[PDB]
Order: sequence, then C-alpha cells, then structure tokens
Amino acid sequence: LGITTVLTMTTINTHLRETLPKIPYVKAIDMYLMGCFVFVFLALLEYAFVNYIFFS
Amino acid sequence: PQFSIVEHRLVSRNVVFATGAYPRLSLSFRLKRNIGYFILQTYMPSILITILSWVSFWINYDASAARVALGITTVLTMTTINTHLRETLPKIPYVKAIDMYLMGCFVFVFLALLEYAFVNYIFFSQELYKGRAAAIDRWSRIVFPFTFSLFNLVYWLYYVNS
Amino acid sequence: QVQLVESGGGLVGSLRLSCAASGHTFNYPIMGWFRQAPGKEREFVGAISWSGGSTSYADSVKDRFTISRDNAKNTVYLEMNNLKPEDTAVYYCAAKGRYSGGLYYPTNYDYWGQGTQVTV
Ligand SMILES: *[C@@H]1O[C@H](CO)[C@@H](O[C@@H]2O[C@H](CO)[C@@H](O[C@@H]3O[C@H](CO[C@H]4O[C@H](CO)[C@@H](O)[C@H](O[C@H]5O[C@H](CO)[C@@H](O)[C@H](O)[C@@H]5O)[C@@H]4O)[C@@H](O)[C@H](O[C@H]4O[C@H](CO)[C@@H](O)[C@H](O)[C@@H]4O)[C@@H]3O)[C@H](O)[C@H]2NC(C)=O)[C@H](O)[C@H]1NC(C)=O
Repeated sequence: LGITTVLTMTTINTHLRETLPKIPYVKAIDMYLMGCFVFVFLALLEYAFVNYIFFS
Repeated sequence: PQFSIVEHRLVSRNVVFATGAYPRLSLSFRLKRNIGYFILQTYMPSILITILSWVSFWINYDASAARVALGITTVLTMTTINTHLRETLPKIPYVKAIDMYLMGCFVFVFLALLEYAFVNYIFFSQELYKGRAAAIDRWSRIVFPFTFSLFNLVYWLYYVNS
Repeated sequence: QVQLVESGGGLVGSLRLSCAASGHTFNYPIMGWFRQAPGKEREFVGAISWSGGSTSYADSVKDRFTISRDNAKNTVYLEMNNLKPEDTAVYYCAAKGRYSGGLYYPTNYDYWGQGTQVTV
C-alpha cells in the first residue's frame, strides 16, 4: 500500500511535467506535490521501522 | 527558460565555392542550460526511488513477498524513468550524461534485488542458515548507501568540474 | 509600479553603489544605471537583466566598472572600481519595461530612483 501511493505521487509529477514549460524554478504546485510526497514517503518509513523494531 | 546566453560573438569571412568566393558574416551565441528543471523533475525522483530500494534491507528477511514486491517495483519504476525521457529528445545513438546516471542507478537498484536473492538462497537453501542471513542485510544497510553516495559524488565531480 | 532606492553616495579610489527594488519587477526585467551633473545631459552607464545576468557597459566605464545583482534580495549593484575626477555626478537607478526601446536612452525607463551624489 505504501509504495503504491509513492508511485501514484510520482505519477502526478510525470503529468505536471508535460502541461507546462520546462521552467527552472520551483512553482507553487511543485511545492505542494513535494509536500505531499514527503508525507507519503515518510508513511512508508513508518512501517519500515515498525517492522524492524517488532521483529528485532 | 532552458538557457542563459553566456556570450555572443561576431565574425566575418570569405567562403569559397565552385562558383566563386562569397562574403560571410556570422552571429554566434553560447547557450548554457539551466540544470534546476532537471534536478526537480528527473534526478531527484531517481534518487528518491533509489533510496526507496534501501527500505528492503530493513524488512525482515522472511517476509519474502514484501521484499520482492518493493525491489521489483523499484526496478520497474527505474526502467520506466529511463524509457520515458528519450521520447522528449532526439534518438541520437550514444549515451548521454543523464543516461549514464540512470544506468548507474539501475545497476544499484538491480544489485539491491540480487542481494535479496543471495540472502534468501543462503537462508532457505544454503552459521549460514541463521547468522549469515542477517549479516548480509547488516552490511547492506550501510554499504549500499555508502557506495551510491560515492558514485553520486564522483559523477558530479566528473561532469561539473571536468 | 516599482519602487527604487539607492545607497553608497557621498564623497569618494574605489566604491560600490547599490539599488534596491520592490514591487512588480517581473514587468521590468532590465535595470539600468544613469548619471548626470550640472551643465550636461543624463548619461547611460550600464545595465543588468533580472534572472539573465547579462550586462553591457558604456565605453566610458568599460573595463573599469561592473554591475551585478542579487535576485533574492532584489538589489542591483554597480562596482565603482577605479574612479576618476570626471565621474562626479548624481547616479540614478531606473527600471526598463520589457518592450521599451534601446538601453542607451533614459526616456525608455519608467521608474527612477532618488539618485546618489558622488564627489571626486
Ligand atoms: C561557434 O563556433 C564557430 C566555429 O567554430 C566559431 O567561429 C570562429 O570564431 C573565430 C573567432 O573566435 C574566428 O576566427 C577569426 O576569424 C577571422 C577570419 O580569419 C579568416 O580570414 C583571414 C583573412 O583572410 C585569414 O587570414 C584567416 O586565415 C589565417 O588565420 C587563421 C587563424 O585561425 C589560420 O588558421 C590560417 O592558417 C591563416 O593564417 C582566416 O581564413 C579573423 O579576423 C580573426 O583573427 C583574429 O584572431 C587571430 C587569432 O590567431 C589573430 O591572429 C588575428 O590578429 C585576429 O585577432 C579570427 O581568426 C573563426 O574564423 C570562426 N570560425 C568559423 C568556422 O566561423 C565561433 O566563435 C563560436 N562561437 C561561440 C560564441 O563560441
């Protein structure tokens, strides 16, 4: 479930890559999507250590 | 957006053809690309997917389904990242800088699944059946991040500095 | 609109002038420096472009002065290296619209700073 959401967040980025000019600077939407990604990414690191601590 | 003009230069020449010598004037621009777009869009996602691989070594070694799912997902996503980009630019027959970077990351994430194959074979089939299974993960949790960081540093220190 | 304020004036050598801009600078990608003194017309000194970094200098200051910028601070700087007595003038910071005409003409600049007197 965790990795699947991680793939989905990147899937949004790969589309927003297309609709707009290839500008260098970070846009407001990019600041949001990467904000969501770190939440989705940390949600997987959460289990990564719950699994470790439990089975350790 | 993509380029900043480092300089422009003016030239004058004569060019010779079979029908005579003709005057030429040339206007030139040195265009240097802005890397920020690619950092945000391509390189950083590749790094993040590579980091996502290292979660494998923290999952217990007997949860084979999860280990395999995460590793194969990482490999598949890296392959898709590789193949998507080359549609945006000419099908030129040589390896580019970003191609070398992505192939190195592919090597890392692929060895991060050959690693699970090794540990599973040692654990279920061939101290080996109890300790060596944990020892390989214990090595990897530092060896893979270390080696990948070294590769990243060397990549930038080649392409940017020389 | 865009507001400009300058600093670094007064009697002098080497010196640096600075210009701070606020407001809708995106409509005004190019910042130019001008100077004037009694009994003479306003002179073009040099120019800088936001986010491009390109510069051009008047031959009277070419290879002496340089202009630089800080996009995050929205400040523009002119390095008054190797001043000479004839440089005495009030130095004005000004903004140029995207589709105004040539650089070298003050009439093409809309918003003007207060200007700093220098003495040499
Ligand atoms: C993009 O890429 C292009 C292509 O690479 C670049 O274009 C080149 O720019 C350079 C300048 O940076 C040009 O060189 C200048 O060319 C002229 C013309 O020289 C020609 O005509 C002369 C008159 O007939 C003739 O004598 C010359 O031949 C002699 O000199 C050459 C020197 O290279 C020598 O190899 C020959 O054997 C001859 O002895 C030639 O046919 C010229 O005015 C310039 O001379 C200046 O520099 C030389 C340096 O040695 C100096 O001696 C002179 O006193 C003078 O200061 C200079 O050579 C070149 O011609 C361009 N090439 C092409 C193919 O267009 C371009 O610069 C790049 N742009 C950017 C932005 O990067």
